[PDB]
Amino acid sequence: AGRGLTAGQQRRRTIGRSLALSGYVEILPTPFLPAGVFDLWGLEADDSRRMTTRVLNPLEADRPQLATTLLPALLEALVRNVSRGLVDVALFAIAQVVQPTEQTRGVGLIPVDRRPTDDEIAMLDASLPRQPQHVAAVLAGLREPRGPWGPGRPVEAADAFEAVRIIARASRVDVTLRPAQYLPWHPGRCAQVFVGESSVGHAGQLHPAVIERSGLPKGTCAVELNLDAIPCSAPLPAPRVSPYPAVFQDVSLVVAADIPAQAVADAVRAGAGDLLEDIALFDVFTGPQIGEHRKSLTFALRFRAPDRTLTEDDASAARDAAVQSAAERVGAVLRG
Amino acid sequence: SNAMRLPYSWLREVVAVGASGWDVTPGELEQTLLRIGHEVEEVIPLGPVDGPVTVGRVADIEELTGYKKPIRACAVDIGDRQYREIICGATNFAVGDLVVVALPGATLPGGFTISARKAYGRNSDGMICSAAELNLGADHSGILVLPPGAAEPGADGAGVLGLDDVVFHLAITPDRGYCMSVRGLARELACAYDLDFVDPASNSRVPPLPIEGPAWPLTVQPETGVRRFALRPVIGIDPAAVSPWWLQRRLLLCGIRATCPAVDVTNYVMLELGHPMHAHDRNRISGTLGVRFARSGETAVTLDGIERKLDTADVLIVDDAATAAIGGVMGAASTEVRADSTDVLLEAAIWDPAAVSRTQRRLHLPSEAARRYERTVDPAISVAALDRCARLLADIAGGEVSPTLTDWRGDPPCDDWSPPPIRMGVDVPDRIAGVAYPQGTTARRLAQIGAVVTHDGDTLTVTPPSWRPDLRQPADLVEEVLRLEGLEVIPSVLPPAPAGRGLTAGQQRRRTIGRSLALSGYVEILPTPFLPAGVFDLWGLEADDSRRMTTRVLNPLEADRPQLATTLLPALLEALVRNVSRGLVDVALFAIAQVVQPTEQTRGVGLIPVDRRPTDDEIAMLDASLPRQPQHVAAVLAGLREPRGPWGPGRPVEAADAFEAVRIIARASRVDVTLRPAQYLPWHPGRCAQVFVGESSVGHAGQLHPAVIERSGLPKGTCAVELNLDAIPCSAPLPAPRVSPYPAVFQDVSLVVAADIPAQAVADAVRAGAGDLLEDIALFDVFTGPQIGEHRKSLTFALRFRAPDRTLTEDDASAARDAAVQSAAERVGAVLRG
Amino acid sequence: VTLPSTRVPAGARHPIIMLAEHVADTFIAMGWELAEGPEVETEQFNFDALNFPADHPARGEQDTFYIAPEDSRQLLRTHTSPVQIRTLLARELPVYIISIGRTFRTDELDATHTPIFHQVEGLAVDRGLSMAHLRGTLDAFARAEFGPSARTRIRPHFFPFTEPSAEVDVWFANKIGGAAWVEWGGCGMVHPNVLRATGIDPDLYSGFAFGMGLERTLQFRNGIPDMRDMVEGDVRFSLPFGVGA
Amino acid sequence: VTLPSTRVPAGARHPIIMLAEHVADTFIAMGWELAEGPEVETEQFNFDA
RNA sequence: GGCCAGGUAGCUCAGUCGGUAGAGCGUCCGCCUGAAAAGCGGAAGGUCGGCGGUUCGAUCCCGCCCCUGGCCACCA
Ligand SMILES: Nc1ncnc2c1ncn2[C@@H]1O[C@H](COS(=O)(=O)NC(=O)[C@@H](N)Cc2ccccc2)[C@@H](O)[C@H]1O
Ligand SMILES: [Cl-]
Ligand SMILES: [Cl-]
Ligand SMILES: [Mg+2]
Ligand SMILES: [Mg+2]
Ligand SMILES: [Mg+2]
Ligand SMILES: [Mg+2]
Ligand SMILES: [Mg+2]
Ligand SMILES: [Mg+2]
Ligand SMILES: [Mg+2]
Repeated sequence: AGRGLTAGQQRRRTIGRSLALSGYVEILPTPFLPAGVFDLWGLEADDSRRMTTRVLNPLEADRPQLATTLLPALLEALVRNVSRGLVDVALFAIAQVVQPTEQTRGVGLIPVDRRPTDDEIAMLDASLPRQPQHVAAVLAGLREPRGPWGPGRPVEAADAFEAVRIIARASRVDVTLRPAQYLPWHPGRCAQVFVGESSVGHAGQLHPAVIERSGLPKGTCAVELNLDAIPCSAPLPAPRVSPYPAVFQDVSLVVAADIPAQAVADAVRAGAGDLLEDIALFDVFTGPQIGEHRKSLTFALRFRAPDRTLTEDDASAARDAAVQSAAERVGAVLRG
Repeated sequence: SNAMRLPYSWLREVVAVGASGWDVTPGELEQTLLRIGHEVEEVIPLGPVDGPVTVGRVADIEELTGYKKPIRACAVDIGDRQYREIICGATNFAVGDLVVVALPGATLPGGFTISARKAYGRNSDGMICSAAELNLGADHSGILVLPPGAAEPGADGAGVLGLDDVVFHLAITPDRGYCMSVRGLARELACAYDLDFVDPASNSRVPPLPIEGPAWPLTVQPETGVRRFALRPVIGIDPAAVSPWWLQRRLLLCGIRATCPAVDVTNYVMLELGHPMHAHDRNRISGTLGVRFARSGETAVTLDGIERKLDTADVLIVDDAATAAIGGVMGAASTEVRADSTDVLLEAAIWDPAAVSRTQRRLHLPSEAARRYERTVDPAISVAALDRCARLLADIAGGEVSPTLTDWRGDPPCDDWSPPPIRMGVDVPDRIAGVAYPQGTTARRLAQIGAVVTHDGDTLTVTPPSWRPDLRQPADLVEEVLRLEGLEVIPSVLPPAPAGRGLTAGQQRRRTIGRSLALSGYVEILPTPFLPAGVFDLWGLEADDSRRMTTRVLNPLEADRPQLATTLLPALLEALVRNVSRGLVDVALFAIAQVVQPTEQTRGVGLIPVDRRPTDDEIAMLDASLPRQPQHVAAVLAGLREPRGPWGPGRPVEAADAFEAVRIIARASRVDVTLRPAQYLPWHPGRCAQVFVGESSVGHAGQLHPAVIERSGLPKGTCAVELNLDAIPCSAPLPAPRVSPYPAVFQDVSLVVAADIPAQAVADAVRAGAGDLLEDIALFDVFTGPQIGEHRKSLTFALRFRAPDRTLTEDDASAARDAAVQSAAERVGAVLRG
Repeated sequence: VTLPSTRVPAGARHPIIMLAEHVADTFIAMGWELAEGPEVETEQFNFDALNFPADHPARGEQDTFYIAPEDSRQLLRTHTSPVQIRTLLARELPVYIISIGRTFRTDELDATHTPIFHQVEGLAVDRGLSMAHLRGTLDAFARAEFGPSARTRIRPHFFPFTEPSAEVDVWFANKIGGAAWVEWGGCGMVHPNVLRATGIDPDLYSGFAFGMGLERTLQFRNGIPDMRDMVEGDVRFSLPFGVGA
Repeated sequence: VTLPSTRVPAGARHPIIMLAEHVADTFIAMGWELAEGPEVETEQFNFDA
């Protein structure tokens, strides 16, 4: 009696299914990097992606480096498809990369007339470069085609963030996104993806100079995550459905423009406590009523008790505690 | 009453006759009993009490008057000529009665300290206790009165009441009727502990009374199922006699209220030996006793005084005057013993188990007798239980046992009650267990449970005892060996299973459909099969709509909802209003589940004998009798389909969302579908599509009719889809695409058509005319401005042409476009926009 | 970059169905297959071929939903055990199947009971099968659904269609009132009358079977003390479990 | 009711991957399991052993 | 199948033994805000579980019935 697929094996299927359902087409990416790709990206000379394993006798003399990242191959495939008439394109891949370290070298012949000892087994494995599973995606052109319903929606950075969330839902983990600078992404449209406090990858719109120098379409966006750094998880939820009615309130807070909307929502959750059932951002406003370099965010709040009907004053108390929490953690000012 | 209750002390006493000194903790006893197959429902210790709880005698009663209730101030002798005044509100005692008093300083269960109190203007030195307040039994709604001579005043209450005891409540399985008694449970414990067992029903414990002639005359009608019927009289009992405390105590601990010696003794011996007994006032009997079937409409009044509506399968005991009992269920009031009964005729009978079960269940009388008879009663011990009863009654109540005996044992008389022998190989239990038991284990275990065992080579001949009618085949003998040896010794070995084929195509498709709908934002519900009341009238279906032909449950959950669902929508729509009613206004639900669609042959198939395989024709008849039960998939939507957010205010559900749900299901099934305008309640006739796979209809989708929404309390704009999955063929496409390296040509074509022409029919006409060079067509504009006449629309399609072997010219593509325009003219009347 | 991006939020399959899927995968990975049967069933397969006497009290209208008219001998099936019969009639030996689907009884609602619920049936019939193989299968089932730190226990019991018969309890920490052993399902060696009713020779083939509550399995696995939210279909119960599992 | 309804067209997993998934299902259903190995390998395991 | 308590608004409940029936939250509107929510002000919404009866009139009285929650009982 076997044990079937491992968790990692099942999760790779689920990620594949979900991305394909969302409009992405899988490519199986070559491991041989394009000639001078990291120069075209403009990477720093000490960027870890430049520490590549090299093939002595490659298919193309100018492409001996093995990929430390899947984006070069996906982006080459993107250019290939766009060059043949399919300008609206979304592609993904799930594949291992090759990341050598210091201890990545040769191990002398071990006699095959016996079992290698456990120390030799481990030295053989430690001498190979690291080969983690990555998942990556690229998009360009229209994300949503035109039709009778109007003219369709161009790809934008938020589509790359949604691809991250598609992957995280498939993996059944929560992620947070934080602003980051990380070539080849645009430094103002780049997120670093976190599970807990562990970095797992990056997402967003590519840098305009990288796009120009690689012959990519304007506005190309991209995602790359390290699957092996996303922990497995087996959530065992036990919801309790309150039969009592809920209370709906909204709240408008003004913050400095650099405060991420999610850090405000988290502060509101933190202050509001257990009555808060849901929070959803529905308005970002930067018109003339709002100071320069500030923004007004308004959230829809849903409160509900497990054991009673609430009054409007019960929710208002929880809202006021949320407001104070937001002033204390992100400097929010209640909109006036 | 309900489960087998008995106190440990009685159980221990019967076990200890053969195993002197045997005694285990209640924890250990509970574990042993579970291990050999007896569910312990409750282990209930008695008491406990501390401090001065003693027997008192009520020496005088002063009635306190002028209160909301009658109140007594009582002088109570508590021993050593010490008297205490105690205020008590009960009435079920008189001067001279032995009662149990809790004096100050006493602690009652649970945690009630007794202190002297002022009650009704008088001081009370404690309280007179009820059985419940002592945690001895359930209440008689008064205080507890010990029978005269149970104890002297001042005796230690805990000792006299036996409060150290513990009561076990067991849920005995229906194959073990012999365990509905101290006899059978004691036997089981002797088996588990490898003790010597002295059977309390054996002649050495109940020696035969004299048989000098017959007791009362008896006739028994043929085919009533009576197996045995014995009668013995006890004459000249004292009707003022009451049962001794030890007997009343054991009845109470077993959940039986004591009343008078004649009745008490029959209940006691039933509990002890497992044979129900019944006491008749012999002087209220008129003429020959007969057992016969009831007639239609016949009523009898049971000793509790309720008029029982009887049926023709019911077995009675009657005399010349009146019915005396419903056989093995309940006695009638006509021969019940009374406060004046002096001459008692005791009845030990064995009724038909199925007949008792049928009868007691219809009348709702699961009496102590009836639930033993329906699990079978050992017919070998009838006269032993009779003789035990008679001797005990004559001792308690001052009778004399009469040396006469009627003992009907059938016609002809049966005198050996053992089941037929069973042949089994000596190592059969080992093979079933997967355990090599020590040599002789099977023979030793089977002898412990009472079987006679003889050896012939590797074969045992095993004759079960008469109290084990469940032992009929080798497997029954295996269960006896395995349970007594304990299941813990059986090892854990996964079988090698042969190589399976995995999920079927249909099972795999159900997973894929559900995953895809879920990913698209639908939440699954598991819909009830029971249709809402009058749902199809609410929908407004014509009287002959096929959905109305429903299968009906005789005894539904809600009498208004007897019909099984021919469609999943009524249950999905009901789940939608539940969610909307609780504040979740933007909702999208789905279900994948069978419906139930009867036809012509959907009726009954008589019982096929189970001693053989049904023939293939009998199998196919059985299946054709059931209603058709195809798998369906359905979804409902209301409110916002897409939520609001920083990007804007969100999009309301519309019909096309239900059409897209069809396409999600089709893509999940890897089939192509077409949608065609259709009229079909409960959909809006202008926003309804029928769904086709090829030329076969598989379902419908779109927005619901405004009147259905209205009459059903549904949110405005509610949409729905329902497809028959069983009608969608199981495809397995094997594409082999060849990719052209040559550039495409892009052109657009604007065509004007009558307004009722479906856009897809124009695209089909365009594709039929364009030919192989056409790679892709997509509609991007529907226009009805003033340039376009009334009841006409302009459609503009993006066309993509590509050849497999060459670059095209614009003229190459224009010629394909032109042939497409001609094809559109001929099929849908299209006019090239000008 | 932290703005909400999910323009069409995910939904959810029902956790009972996701649990069924996981149980199925567990047995398929052992070489077994998944068998099916209808919800409206004949009495012949729900009671008679499973060795229920004619007057067995589970047959009464107080215990079992019956299809009109009075004695159609049709019903809503009361356990998944009729699929043993359909399987032994339809397939050639040996047979190694589970079946998961809805079952129907006229039961009062309480924290661990509802009238419409689901069970996992198991049936293995082959030469030389023993109780040790039943225990091996039940241990693999429990270990995959509850983990290795799962306390189970097996004690002798009774069913008309097995002999010997046993019940399996799971230690349920969140049981309303305080942790206790709660029954998980029933099992045993297939009764020889059941083999004879399907044309199989009990002298050559032996078999084992089991029947576990599916909602009951979910209660133990996720520590849900009261099953009624699980049954009632409020979106708030299902969404926390995620679009897949 | 025939108007195009799909606002985000489906993608596709690569046929080689789908075939691998189906091959894996075939063998898991027989009790076998799916083992893994890296793409950059030692000569010890690719040749000598 | 037994016992107890109940069924009243979209949800959770108070209440009334003949002519007006309610609260908390949910819905809608005005002021307000760029748009909101709160606040202030103002609305809608119930065949008082169903069908008969009595009555000039019934949530309320009479009859029949249905369902809900709890505690029992039964059992694959
Ligand atoms: N009303 C109910 N609601 C929810 N779950 C239930 C309900 N009734 C039973 N169950 C679950 O289903 C399991 C088995 O139910 S059972 O009535 O005890 N026994 C049976 O149904 C047998 N057919 C099982 C069996 C026994 C032996 C061999 C094969 C199969 C129980 O242990 C519970 O887990
Ligand atoms: Cl500001
Ligand atoms: Cl025109
Ligand atoms: Mg409000
Ligand atoms: Mg047995
Ligand atoms: Mg041109
Ligand atoms: Mg039941
Ligand atoms: Mg009830
Ligand atoms: Mg049982
Ligand atoms: Mg209500």
